Amino acid sequence: MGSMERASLIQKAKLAEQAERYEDMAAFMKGAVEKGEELSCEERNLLSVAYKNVVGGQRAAWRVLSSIEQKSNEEGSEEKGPEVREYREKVETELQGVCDTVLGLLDSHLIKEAGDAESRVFYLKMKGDYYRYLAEVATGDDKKRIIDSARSAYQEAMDISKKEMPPTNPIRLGLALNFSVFHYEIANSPEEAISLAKTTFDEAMADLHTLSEDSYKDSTLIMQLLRDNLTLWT
Amino acid sequence: MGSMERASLIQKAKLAEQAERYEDMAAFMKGAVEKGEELSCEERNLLSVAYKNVVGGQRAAWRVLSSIEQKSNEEGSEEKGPEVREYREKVETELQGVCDTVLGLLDSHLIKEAGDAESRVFYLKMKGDYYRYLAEVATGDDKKRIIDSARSAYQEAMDISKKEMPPTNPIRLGLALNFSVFHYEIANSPEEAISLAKTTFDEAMADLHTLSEDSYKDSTLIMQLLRDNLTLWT
Amino acid sequence: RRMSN
Amino acid sequence: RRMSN
Ligand SMILES: [Ca+2]
Ligand SMILES: [Ca+2]
Repeated sequence: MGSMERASLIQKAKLAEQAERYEDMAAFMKGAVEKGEELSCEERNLLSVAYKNVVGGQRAAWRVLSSIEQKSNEEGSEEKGPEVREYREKVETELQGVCDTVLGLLDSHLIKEAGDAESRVFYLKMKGDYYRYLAEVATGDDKKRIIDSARSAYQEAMDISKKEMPPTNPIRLGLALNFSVFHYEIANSPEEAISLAKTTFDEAMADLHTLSEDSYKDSTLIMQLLRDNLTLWT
Repeated sequence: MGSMERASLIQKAKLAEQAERYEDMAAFMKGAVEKGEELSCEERNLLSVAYKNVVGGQRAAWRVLSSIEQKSNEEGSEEKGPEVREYREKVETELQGVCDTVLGLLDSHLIKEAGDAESRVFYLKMKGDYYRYLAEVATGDDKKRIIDSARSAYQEAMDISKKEMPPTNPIRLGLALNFSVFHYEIANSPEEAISLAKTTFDEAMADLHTLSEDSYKDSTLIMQLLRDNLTLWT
Repeated sequence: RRMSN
Repeated sequence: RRMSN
């Protein structure tokens, strides 16, 4: 993408979103990042949407194959060869490559050039998310360091967002939702997850009165995700 | 795929279907075809499903982008650069590559080694389908020859199926449905399309009484597609 | 949209 | 399935 203009890459990423071609969208946004300039709010959201749909497809595939593999590893299952394991490993390697790509973009050099609280919290939330995606498939030795990388990114984002953003900010709400999911699914801390979700919901509820109608809609939509997770876990 | 076993390629194609990873499924089935052996009914269906989902995604993307392009080419539209046209052309080229791959598989050497009526009609139906997909995006000079390639494949399949298969065979029904769609959308012959659909529906209806319950279900499901197209076009 | 197979 | 963003 080094020969295409930055504006053209953004425009084509938008076209790809409209056509539901998220691999193309991700490659376009990667080229845009590689142009070296800081991203706007809209461009950050495009990058996140693109890589989120790519990894989402790969993670769903991984879960399907992992469940097939673990049923093939039960008592009474007929030996089928190494095919399921090999294909699960291939999908896993591809997922890991996508996460490594995102984290390399964040490290060179999105995070270190983000001074504003909104952009920095956004990038650290992404970092925590993609280390969490790596942690979902990790099995040995580096597992604990991957988990702590996710925890560290999430924690720094939480600190900055508590200091510099209102409790109704959608980025803060989504960050708290994802950090609670990390606590529940990854860190084996369901009480921390529930506590975080209820505290975030309540403090945003208390400040809903300051918001305009559209900001109100934006914040309540994510508070509903928090309430969904709470209803599932309680 | 030249180093993986044929049985392994089939098994992994099934796993990919379960994981909705249709590009992987297509590559696996291509390797299986490339092994040089004739395909069973189930393997033919796997190949068709894989490449059908791949091209289906690419065709939907193409339609979205083509509609955006033709709205950008109207009176009162602001000039946006060559980005929409370039991206539409890229998606188009990728689609054309997938169709060329399928047709090359059919030509080397699936069709010439298919003696049975069922397998031969299946392969010729595929050939007509993928030339029709090429015709949907063609614009100059080779357009009429592509259209005639589709027509020829469809016609030979129709002749063989009328001679060698009962009117309730699902492959014959699907072939007639697709040939009618060709007449309506590609060959600018809506009366031929309607005639073909109603004739196919009626002759299958007349023979429903010979079928078992499950064959009855299989045939009626595609007759319902014929009735849907008829209701849309009348 | 019309049906195909 | 639990919600994430
Ligand atoms: Ca800066
Ligand atoms: Ca033969």
